[PDB]
Amino acid sequence: DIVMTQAPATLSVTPGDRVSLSCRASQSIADYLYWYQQKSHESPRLLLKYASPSRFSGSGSGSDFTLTINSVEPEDVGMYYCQNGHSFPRTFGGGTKLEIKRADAAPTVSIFPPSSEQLAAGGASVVCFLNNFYPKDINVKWKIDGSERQNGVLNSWTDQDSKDSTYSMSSTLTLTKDEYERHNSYTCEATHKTSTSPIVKSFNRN
Amino acid sequence: EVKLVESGPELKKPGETVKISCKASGFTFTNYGMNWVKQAPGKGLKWMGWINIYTGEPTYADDFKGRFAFSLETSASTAYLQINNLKNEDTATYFCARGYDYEGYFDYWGQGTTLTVSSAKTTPPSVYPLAPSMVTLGCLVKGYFPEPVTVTWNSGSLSSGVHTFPAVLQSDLYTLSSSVTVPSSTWPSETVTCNVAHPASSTKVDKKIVP
Amino acid sequence: PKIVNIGAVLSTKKHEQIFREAVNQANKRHRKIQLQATSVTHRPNAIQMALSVCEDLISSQVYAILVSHPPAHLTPTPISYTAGFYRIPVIGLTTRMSIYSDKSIHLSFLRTVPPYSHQALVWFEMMRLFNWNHVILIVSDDHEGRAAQKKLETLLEGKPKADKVLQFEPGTKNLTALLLEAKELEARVIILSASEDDATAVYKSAAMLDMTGAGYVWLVGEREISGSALRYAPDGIIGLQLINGKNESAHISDAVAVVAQAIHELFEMENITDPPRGCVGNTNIWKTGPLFKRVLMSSKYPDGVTGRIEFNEDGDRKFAQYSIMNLQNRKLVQVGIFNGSYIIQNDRKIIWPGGETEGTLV
Amino acid sequence: LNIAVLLGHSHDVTEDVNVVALLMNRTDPKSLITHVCDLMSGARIHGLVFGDDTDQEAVAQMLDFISSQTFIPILGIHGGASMIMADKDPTSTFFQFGASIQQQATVMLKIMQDYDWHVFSLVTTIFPGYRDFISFIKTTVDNSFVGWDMQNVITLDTSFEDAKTQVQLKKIHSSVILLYCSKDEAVLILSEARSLGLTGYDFFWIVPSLVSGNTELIPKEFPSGLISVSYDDWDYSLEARVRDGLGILTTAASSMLEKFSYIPEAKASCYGTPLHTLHQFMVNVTWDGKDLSFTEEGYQVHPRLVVIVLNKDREWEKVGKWENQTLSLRH
Ligand SMILES: *[C@@H]1O[C@H](CO)[C@@H](O)[C@H](O)[C@H]1NC(C)=O
Ligand SMILES: *[C@@H]1O[C@H](CO)[C@@H](O)[C@H](O)[C@H]1NC(C)=O
Ligand SMILES: [Zn+2]
Repeated sequence: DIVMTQAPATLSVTPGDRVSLSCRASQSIADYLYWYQQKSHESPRLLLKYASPSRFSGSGSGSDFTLTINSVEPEDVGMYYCQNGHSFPRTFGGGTKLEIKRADAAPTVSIFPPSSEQLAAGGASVVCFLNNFYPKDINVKWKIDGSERQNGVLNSWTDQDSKDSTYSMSSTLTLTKDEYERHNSYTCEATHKTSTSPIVKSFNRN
Repeated sequence: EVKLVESGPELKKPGETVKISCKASGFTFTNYGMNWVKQAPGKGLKWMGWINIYTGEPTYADDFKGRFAFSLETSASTAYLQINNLKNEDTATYFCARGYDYEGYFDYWGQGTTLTVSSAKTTPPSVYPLAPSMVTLGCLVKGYFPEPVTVTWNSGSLSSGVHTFPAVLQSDLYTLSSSVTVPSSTWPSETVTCNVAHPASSTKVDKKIVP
Repeated sequence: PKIVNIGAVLSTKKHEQIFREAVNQANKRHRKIQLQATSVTHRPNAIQMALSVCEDLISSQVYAILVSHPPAHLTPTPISYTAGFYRIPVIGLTTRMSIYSDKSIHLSFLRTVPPYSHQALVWFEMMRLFNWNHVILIVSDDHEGRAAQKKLETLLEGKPKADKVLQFEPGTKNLTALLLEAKELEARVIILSASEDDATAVYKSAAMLDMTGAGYVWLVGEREISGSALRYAPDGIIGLQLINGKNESAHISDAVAVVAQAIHELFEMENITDPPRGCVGNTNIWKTGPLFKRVLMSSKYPDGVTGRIEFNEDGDRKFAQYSIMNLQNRKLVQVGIFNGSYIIQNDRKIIWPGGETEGTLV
Repeated sequence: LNIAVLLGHSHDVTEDVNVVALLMNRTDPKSLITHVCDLMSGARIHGLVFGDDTDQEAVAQMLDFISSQTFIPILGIHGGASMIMADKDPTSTFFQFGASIQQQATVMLKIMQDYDWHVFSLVTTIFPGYRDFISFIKTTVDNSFVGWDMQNVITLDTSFEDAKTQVQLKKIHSSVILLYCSKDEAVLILSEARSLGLTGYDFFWIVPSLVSGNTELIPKEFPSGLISVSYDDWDYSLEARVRDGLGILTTAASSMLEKFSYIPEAKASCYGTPLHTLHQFMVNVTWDGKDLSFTEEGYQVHPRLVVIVLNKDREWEKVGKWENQTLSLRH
């Protein structure tokens, strides 16, 4: 069985640069080397046919191949697999995630107290949205009455947007109805590259 | 106008049998091959096999040799994928891709069929609306199983500025949230509707957002 | 750099790989226009082949389509009708049937191989080499025999009192009355043009009237010295073998060499439209179709693998080189090649039917 | 028994025997194959009567190909399906309601004879059929008496530069001109002849049905006073054409009821032979007044030939008729 190995698995290009993603093979597979682009929530799309949009080009030919993008666009964010179509069983590469550079954008923080429909049904969850920011590195800390809390916090992240090229994140603070009414102040602070002071968004249930 | 539409997501207990459909359109069915690709949630692409369409000659891989079977129905232009004796490792998304010239590249893929293989009770989701120049609202979908859930804003009217976040597993119960950023001149002057649909429970819930 | 797609219908996947490499080396030979290779293999039935031309080849805007044969002889027809609907040039690589030289049916068809009828060009040259001025032409009464008769008589009148013609319906086994009329016409040199099955019937009846012996010279083509016809062929017969006529890789890399040259010649002209993008919803022809066909037929490629490549008014290949085979002792022996304009003398002995010897003298 | 009818939107048409009527304006190779194959599977059709609204001659090429693969008798009734060019494949059952090139030239010669148009020039391209057209009217003039002085034929090439077509076109020195080429080539030849002052009323251009084609689509490059012999006679209504086509098939079906004792069932499917077909009993059919018999080549024996002239109002005017008693009846 042929093992496809493409390195690196992560690249960060600038809008307008020239990207070159390499794909290596253990055995010689002639030109039967296809390319696929899998975006954020879609199925993979066939890019090139037999190692050869008008911005994607293919070169290389036996064991060493390459996928070139002469001008990267913000819609090029996604995964890129190279498939062996020369011998059975058909095998794919490890993939290479293509992130893109951008201008630093401050996140838009918005905290939401537990809803009445949930408090009237037991349990309380405090959600905190941090949307449209760059870069993706960001720290979020929950504080209840000035005390930092890490227990019972669920975080999820979005992939880089194909049009905005920014990232978004939601942080939910799950407690019990007894523990929620036990306190008063609930803050959702965050420190990012675009912040001289930690961005804080809070609410008082009183 | 070439399209490959697969069947909906499935939920099955370990040891059952699933049958996934894949209907074609826009091209002569018997001139191509039909491949099947499996993809685990975090993992990447794994090729399961391929079945010739003109001659119903399947070609399974070594890993997928035993329990997987490729069916065909040329009269309705549809290929099938049947899996017997399900394990916990069969939980993945299964694509059907058209084989160009029977054994060539995969030039057209389906939307994918998400398969969940576990032994847990399926629970309908709970929806709680989040209320606070630009105003951002929220919608919380809090305990549910299995994974496939579709959340839309205003039945598709609000499609710009929607951030639906991936769910988190929490003892056989998923939970996600969705945000919608709207101008201050479109709320509360305009109505905002959160649509939540769960195909496994066959349930749909709509919760509005009032100050 | 704009994309110019070239279509192909080939036999196996290995031949498609050679097609992509031929296009690949064509881009190395000079820049502003990049060629791309699009190809499929043959389909089970002609309907599915015709639909595959629309869905897989025309849908990718191919300027031309190369067509070769499937493994194990009128298979180019579905490609000819479908792509000829839009006046897309179809280049045949293997087929040699004379029906593809009729532009009333296959207007947009070319060939890197000559039809079976153009073997009369070599027959005419030997009539000049040996100063033969009276020959007997026995052809079958089909589309293949008519063309060999017309091509030969055209070369003679262009300096039909130099040749007599006798025809027979294909599939006939009783050629007794036919050859008897040939013997009664002071026959010496007989030129036969029939299929491998029909030639076998002529050879069997030839041994009945003792026309296999020492008083006759048999001049044939390629089908009449292949298979069962070769088993019953009279000793000392002289047939032809098309050099490289069966390779399919030589004719792939040569057709691409000609198409690449003609594409660059095309884009040196003004007012050029792109080929149709798919069949559905398109009923008008490719506006540049007729022009590009005229550019292809006017193309001259002398550095070809199969020799000089030029096309006649019907798209059939010119300057094709043949092998003059002479059956002696149940084995075909090449006594010379058809250079393409002349007959190059090979220092081997021609053994006439009967046992005596001569050579391709002077 | 079960017959299908496919037509276009032209001539304003809206709808034992089991007729299946449909109308679509897509006539590409894939659309032609799809319609007939989807008609064959889902409806055991024993015959097809087709017509379209285009001048694409290759539609008749596709219908002949489909008829030899599906074993379905197809009758070209109107448009490119009725344009005669390629000979019908012997293993097919595709016939068209049109005339051959030799049948039109006899009418073209009859026009010139009755108006004493003895002196004429010949202008053809390398388009297929030109050597047939030259050879027929040359032997008919050389031995039989319809032309007296025929200038040497002028060969053209519309694909070449205008300067090439212009230099060759000025060699004409006759009042009557026989112009044989495609309708696409005729738009270019007659637009350039106008620049040379060769399309005035002191000249008479006579063109076969390959140039006129549809009596419904008239290009502006056609000069006023263009004389042509066509078989899309607008008085031969499209309603009557399908009645003649159905009559040929139903007669061929009843005539195939006894020689064989059955009607060939439609093929299973185009996508993955008969002992008797309706090939015979169909080339020799008389219906109503005239006989609709065909030839082995595909075209009609007694076609609805007609002589038309292009009025100054960009319209065709019927000023002749040949279908009666093998004679030309001018008005
Ligand atoms: C020519 O053809 C023969 C058989 O047809 C093949 O074995 C040979 O490799 C070919 N030579 C080439 C392509 O140079
Ligand atoms: C054929 O012979 C002539 C002269 O003998 C020569 O000019 C020509 O090059 C030869 N053909 C080839 C293909 O070499
Ligand atoms: Zn009409």
